[PDB]
Amino acid sequence: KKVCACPKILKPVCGSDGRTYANSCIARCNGVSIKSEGSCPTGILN
Amino acid sequence: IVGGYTCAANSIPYQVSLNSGSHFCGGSLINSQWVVSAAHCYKSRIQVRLGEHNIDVLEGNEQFINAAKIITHPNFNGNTLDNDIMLIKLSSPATLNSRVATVSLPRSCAAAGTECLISGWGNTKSSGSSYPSLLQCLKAPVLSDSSCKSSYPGQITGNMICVGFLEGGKDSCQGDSGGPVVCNGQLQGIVSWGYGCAQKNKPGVYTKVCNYVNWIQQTIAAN
Ligand SMILES: [Ca+2]
Repeated sequence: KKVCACPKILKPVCGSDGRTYANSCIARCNGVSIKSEGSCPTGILN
Repeated sequence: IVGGYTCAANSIPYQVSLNSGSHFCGGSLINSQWVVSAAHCYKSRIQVRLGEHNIDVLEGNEQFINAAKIITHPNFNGNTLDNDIMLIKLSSPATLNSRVATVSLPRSCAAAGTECLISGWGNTKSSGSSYPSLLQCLKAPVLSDSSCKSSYPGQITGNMICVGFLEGGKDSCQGDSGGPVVCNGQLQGIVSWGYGCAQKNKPGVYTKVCNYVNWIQQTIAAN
């Protein structure tokens, strides 16, 4: 998982490889660097 | 909302959706022109959507009103999420009828064990992801202060209350931020944060509304 104490806001962000996160806090939680703000297509395969 | 059920149409008439392109947080209508939400949901441009049930389909009961005033609690701490409350004044009053109504502020704080109703359009999964079209509802009890503090050592302030289950399974989640927690017809909490969603021994943490009744009142009267 790699779950952390994060606010419950939905503000998707894009990361490494192609996975998008619910919000930035969740991203930094895992490790994945915020490549850009918003979800992401062929930068993930779901 | 993880482990909830689809709310009955207009069973939660005070629920609003904060939109800035897409739904990002929930909120509550406290009077015809004021909305209460979480301070971390703060954005300089916000469109409030009222009378929503299915957020992906125009059903004919909706009111889309832009926010005029957006005021975060003076002591909001972005790092600890203490004083996570925000007031939005609509640019035009909302029209009250069957699908749009106001929720009442609490006279005092809820006692532990009190059953409340939580709602929102947030994630319905704790491991994967699934966002619903329809508003989700969940009944959960306000937990004791000792239980809340043992669940989140050194992280609970006097402006936070835990609501949910220590057994996990049911909880609010991402996309529910700022939404209402109503007990006995009174707004007692605002969806704030937690360790993931629906995790064992990690119930959701909510802004304790009863501590802000005076601030809310002073702000509305002065604006
Ligand atoms: Ca709709």
